[PDB]
Amino acid sequence: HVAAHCGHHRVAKVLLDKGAKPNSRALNGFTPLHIACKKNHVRVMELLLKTGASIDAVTESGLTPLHVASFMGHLPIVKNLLQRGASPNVSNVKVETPLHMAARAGHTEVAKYLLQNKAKVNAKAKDDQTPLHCAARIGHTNMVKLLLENNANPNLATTAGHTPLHIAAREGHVETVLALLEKEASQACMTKKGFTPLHVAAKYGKVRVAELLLERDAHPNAAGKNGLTPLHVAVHHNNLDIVKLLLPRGGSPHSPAWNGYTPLHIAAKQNQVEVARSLLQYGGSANAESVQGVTPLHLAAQEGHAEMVALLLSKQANGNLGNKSGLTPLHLVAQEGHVPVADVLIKHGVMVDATTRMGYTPLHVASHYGNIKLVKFLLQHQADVNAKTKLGYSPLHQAAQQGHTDIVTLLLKNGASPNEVSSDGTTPLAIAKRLGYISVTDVLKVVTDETSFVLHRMSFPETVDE
Amino acid sequence: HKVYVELQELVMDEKNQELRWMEAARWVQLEENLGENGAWGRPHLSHLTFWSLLELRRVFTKGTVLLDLQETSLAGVANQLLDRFIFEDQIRPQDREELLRALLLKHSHAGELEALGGVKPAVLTRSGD
Repeated sequence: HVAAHCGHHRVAKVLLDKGAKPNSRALNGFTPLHIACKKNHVRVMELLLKTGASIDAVTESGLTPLHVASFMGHLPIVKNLLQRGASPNVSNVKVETPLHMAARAGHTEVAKYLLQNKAKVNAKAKDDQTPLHCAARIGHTNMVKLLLENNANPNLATTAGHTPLHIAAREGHVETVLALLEKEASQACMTKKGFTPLHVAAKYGKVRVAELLLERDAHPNAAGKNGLTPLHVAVHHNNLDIVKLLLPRGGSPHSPAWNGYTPLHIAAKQNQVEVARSLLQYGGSANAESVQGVTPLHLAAQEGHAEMVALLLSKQANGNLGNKSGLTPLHLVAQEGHVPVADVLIKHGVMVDATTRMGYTPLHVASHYGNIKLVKFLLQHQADVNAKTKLGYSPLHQAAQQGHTDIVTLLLKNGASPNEVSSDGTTPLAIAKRLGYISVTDVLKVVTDETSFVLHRMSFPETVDE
Repeated sequence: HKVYVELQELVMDEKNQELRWMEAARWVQLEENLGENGAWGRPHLSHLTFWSLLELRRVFTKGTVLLDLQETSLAGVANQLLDRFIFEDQIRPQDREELLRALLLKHSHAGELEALGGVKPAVLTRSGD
């Protein structure tokens, strides 16, 4: 082992003819032939093979001397070992040929030498990666052309669905894609998740390849199982430089997802400016119905950023629009308690006392939220403090069920009546008691008159589903 | 030998104040039109009107014509045609930002309209409303 690691054939001759064993292996499982194959000593390898060290050998890792010669980049060792009798078709503990083990680094002459003899380049690795898959991660250009000389198909893909085009776009080697274009890789290459060649460019921001993808005249309209387009994946992780050029390149203006999701509201959700400007120019409608019925205006108002309340005016939409629940922009504003947005909205001219489909008002909802600010602002908006629900529930009953004594006191101070019995016979005092809220019950019971009836259904506002 | 011709206008919905594209008639050897119901009348011969013919000739004598352009989608043809209208000085360059929006809206058919509620003719302004 030390003779093959330090390259001395003179003492190797003596150690062989006096006495030795070529089969003796180290902790790695390495033969001395393996060490000579690693450190590129030739005379030691010749002496060991003239002794009769076996060509076939298994290291404890799982490699072969052909695999070591391919991974180390030694040409004369490969020449001697393949002349003297060897098999390129050999499998490791992960099924890998020396073609896979060579194209892991891209040594050119060993690849030509292995290809010259009988080796099947169309092959599957442990995860069934073709040598094109391992060659794509290199970024090596003519190494691809040598595999295409033996016409390895780009139709072939791994178990995960990834193709040599997919890995070439993953690592983003542009001249590799230029080489791949003449090989005519299909643009219907779809993984199980439904991804397109445009999708990884949208994710990773490798964007010089967009003109390459349009060299084969790519079509932006492409939907997988989730119906997603390069624009939705582009806006999910924003690299705006591609989208600004895709929009003149026949972009899809109002394509919905399987959730009915337009790019508008996902753009708004993570606040940003330029995307809205581009979609607006290219025709983005904030009134599109989802499967719930929520609009991009409403989902934008739920987050209620500062610049959105500015831009949304340029877009023309129903200022307050109900949902299936009846949720109006005001409802969402009260839900998130954004005073700024609520202000902008009131300035726009929304309805102050908007009611839900069940009969909940923005006061009820604010009381359930418990936001005192969302009750002062509303008081300024002139929303009635005694608005009753379709089931008799008033802002008092609601503040009691929520337990927000602060809001209940703010309501009462502003003239809210505390003696309103609901459709279940419970006043704010009855509730405060039944809920064991003492701080609230102290004010509510005294403000409230004697309970209208002797007697437990609570009250929660509707909300849009995921 | 026999072709299909479609016509779309820029109208507004009874649901909410907006602008959008709605088709109005279809042509396969005959004219077929629909009313407010969303139902198509029985096909018939098409009858033209005097001012229609006069103004088609008048505008066609001074119309820009682009033949065999290499494009793939409406957005590109729209960009190229508005560049052409700039080129022959048919419209002012300060108009393009509105015009581009004017020709980029959702082109939807009759089946949504009953949910939409119906349409009526409306006019574009300089503002965009």
